[PDB]
Parts: sequence; C-alpha cells; structure tokens
Amino acid sequence: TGDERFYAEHLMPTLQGLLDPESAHRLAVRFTSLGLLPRARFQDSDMLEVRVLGHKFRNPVGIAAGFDKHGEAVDGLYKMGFGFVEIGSVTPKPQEGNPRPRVFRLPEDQAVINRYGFNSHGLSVVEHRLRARQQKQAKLTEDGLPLGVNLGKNKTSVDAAEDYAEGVRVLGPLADYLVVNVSSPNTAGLRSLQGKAELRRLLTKVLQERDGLRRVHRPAVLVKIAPDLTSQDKEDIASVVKELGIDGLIVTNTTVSRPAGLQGALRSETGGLSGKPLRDLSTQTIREMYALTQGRVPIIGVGGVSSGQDALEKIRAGASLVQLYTALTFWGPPVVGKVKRELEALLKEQGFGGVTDAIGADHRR
Ligand SMILES: Cc1cc2nc3c(=O)[nH]c(=O)nc-3n(C[C@H](O)[C@H](O)[C@H](O)COP(=O)(O)O)c2cc1C
Ligand SMILES: O=C(O)c1ccccc1/C=N/Nc1nc(-c2ccccc2Cl)cs1
Ligand SMILES: O=C(O)c1cc(=O)[nH]c(=O)[nH]1
Repeated sequence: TGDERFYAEHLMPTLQGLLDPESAHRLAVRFTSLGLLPRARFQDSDMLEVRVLGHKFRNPVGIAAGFDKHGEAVDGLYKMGFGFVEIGSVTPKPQEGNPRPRVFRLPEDQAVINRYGFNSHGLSVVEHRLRARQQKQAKLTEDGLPLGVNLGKNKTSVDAAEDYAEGVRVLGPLADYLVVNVSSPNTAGLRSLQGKAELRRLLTKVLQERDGLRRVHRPAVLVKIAPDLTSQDKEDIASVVKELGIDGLIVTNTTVSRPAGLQGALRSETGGLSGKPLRDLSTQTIREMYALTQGRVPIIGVGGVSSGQDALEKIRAGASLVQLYTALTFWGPPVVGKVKRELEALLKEQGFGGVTDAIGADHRR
C-alpha cells in the first residue's frame, strides 16, 4: 500500500513522462521477464480460489492478452501475483504489425488506444520459448497457476480458419486454455468472424483440431469477443457456443467506439480503446452473455478493471475470472495485490464465502 501510492503517484507518472507507450511497454516486458519487480507480498486466501475450465486458479485475477504477446515474461507475471497468465495474440507466421506510433495514452480518461495489428514472433518462436519451460509450467498449473494462449491470424492469410487450426496444433499442447481471438479491431475482416455461419464453421474446425490432441495436451477452447456487438451478434454467438460445446468466453476485447466524455487529446486516434471508459460496456456484455448461456458457459471478464469493486462487479455479472491490462500501465505492479486485497474485503462485506459464491450473483437477485 505504501508502494501502491509510490508507484501510482510518483514512479508510473515519471516513467510515462520519459517514455512513449510502446517503449514503456517493451521496457516493462524486459523488467518483468528478469524478475525486477516489487514485493508481491499479498498471500492468496482460500476465498480467492476458483475451479473452472478443468483447472484450479488460486486467484481469479489474470493478465490479459497483449501485454506478453510473445511468451517472454510468463514467470515474472506469476511473480507479480496474477492467478493466471494469457500470452498472445500469436499469429502463425512472424509479422511486424502496424507502423509506429501505434499505442496512445489518454491519461485524463485512464484509457489507452492501440493499433498494434498483431505484431508477433510467430507460432514457431513462441512454441520453442514455451517448450523451454514446459515442465515448470506443468508444476505451476498443478499449483493453481494456469497458462492461456491467445491465437491470432496473419494479416495476409487467405484462410482464417487454417491460421487458427495451425495455432491449435502448435501451441495447444502447451496451453491450459486457448483463445480464439475473433475480436481484434486492428485486423481487417477479423471481427466478421463473429457472425453466425462463419463462426460455426471456424469453431467447428478449431474444436476438431483440439479434440485430435492427446488427452494430457488437450486445452479448453475459449472465444474472445468484442464489446461492440449487436444484440443479434450476441444471440448468435451464444447459440453457436452452446451448439458446439465451446468451453468459455472472454468478454471483452477493446472497443472501436469512443464513448461521449473522453478528454484525452488522442481520443480520435484509430484503434481499440481500453481502460476505464471500457469498464461498464464490458460488464454489461458479460451480463448479457451470461444470461444468454444460462450461466453454463464460464466467462473471463475483462475491460477497465482497476480495483476490487471493478472485479466484483464483473464476477457478480457472471464472470468466473477477470483479467486486467490497462490498469497496470497507470498503477504499475502494485495494482495486482490491490485488486485482490479489495476483492477479498468486498466478498466478506457482501456475505460471500468466496469468489465462487459470487459468480453470477446479480442474476439471482
Ligand atoms: C496495448 C494492448 C494490446 C493488446 N493486444 C491484444 C492482443 O494481442 N490480443 C487480445 O486478445 N487482446 C489484446 N488486447 C486487449 C486486452 O486483452 C483486453 O481485452 C482489453 O485491453 C481490455 O482490458 P483492459 O481495460 O484491462 O486493458 C490488447 C490491449 C492493449 C491495451
Ligand atoms: O506506458 C504505457 O502507456 C503502456 C501502454 C501499453 C502497454 C504497456 C504500457 C506500459 N506499461 N508499463 C508498465 N510498467 C510496469 C512496471 C513498472 C514498474 C516496475 C516494473 C514493471 Cl513490470 C508494468 S506495465
Ligand atoms: O494487436 C492488436 O493491435 C490488438 C489485438 C487485439 O486483440 N486487441 C487489441 O486491442 N489490439
């Protein structure tokens, strides 16, 4: 809490004053991968443990995809106190992504806009990187610290479904869960994969590839969706997810909308907006998807989480787990312990025995 204030009031503002967002991100990835991190002294209580997706998670707060795109900082991220880590998005072939600058801070809105465009080291490099620590991950997982791998598609690929299938085959055996990302705002055509007939075709192929993996190397498969879907889109996704037995949903990616009230000078930059202005749009999408799937499909809630309250609202709305990313760029590593500490306090105040009891509680009021 002393370092929470120091990081929040002094350290982070100073690094932000010195470095553009992409440079700061690269540096943060480097520091994290080296273990150069403050004391994550928070000890996870049993209340925070969640069992879902065929796994135990010792706390429900994860790092969202996009921070460790290439699988370089996984262990440093667990050391930061995250109960699970998602790397990616990873595309089959290496690709540079969009021209710089492609990441923008909106300090007045506690928001970020990015158009990275799936910069990726590619499947082969990430595979070897994960292979080098595969058995350490197997122990982490057994210990309640699972690993997710988020799959993207190359900019120039003609068959999107084959890009994902390739990802399932190459990184599936190294992952506790896979994410089919059909919601990036920064790849042309990508989000139209969210439509019904095309999503059914895509996910059928994905699940078939997954089912062809040997039993101990067979990950759960989740779909990550946008916060900008029509009601029709959401109904169709819920329907396809139930028809195919998709294991879970990640809700949500960044928004292409610009909510009224944004103050940041850079608010009109092209890209996906994350952070505080996304928070409630995201929570509302979780609420809708939970109801449409009858509370039977696990949801990882993400978008604008920076406190225990933010996390609990998404849990009560139907999320079994939450992720954050943008909060980390403003508050630094201490925000992880902060969210966990506040979440636990709020669960007790509201009469929940643990996180599990709170999941979807709003729908039973
Ligand atoms: C700079 C940046 C890069 C991101 N890259 C990815 C990505 O590659 N794949 C993905 O599924 N989501 C990506 N995201 C989205 C996050 O995973 C998350 O869905 C979104 O930022 C909302 O969470 P937040 O408000 O806590 O940041 C990225 C977000 C940011 C800010
Ligand atoms: O600066 C931005 O606007 C930005 C934008 C997008 C993605 C990452 C960042 C930067 N994030 N900076 C981070 N710093 C840390 C950090 C800060 C202090 C000590 C150790 C670490 Cl790992 C974690 S994330
Ligand atoms: O690589 C990107 O730019 C990116 C991917 C994604 O899924 N979400 C996002 O906000 N940006």
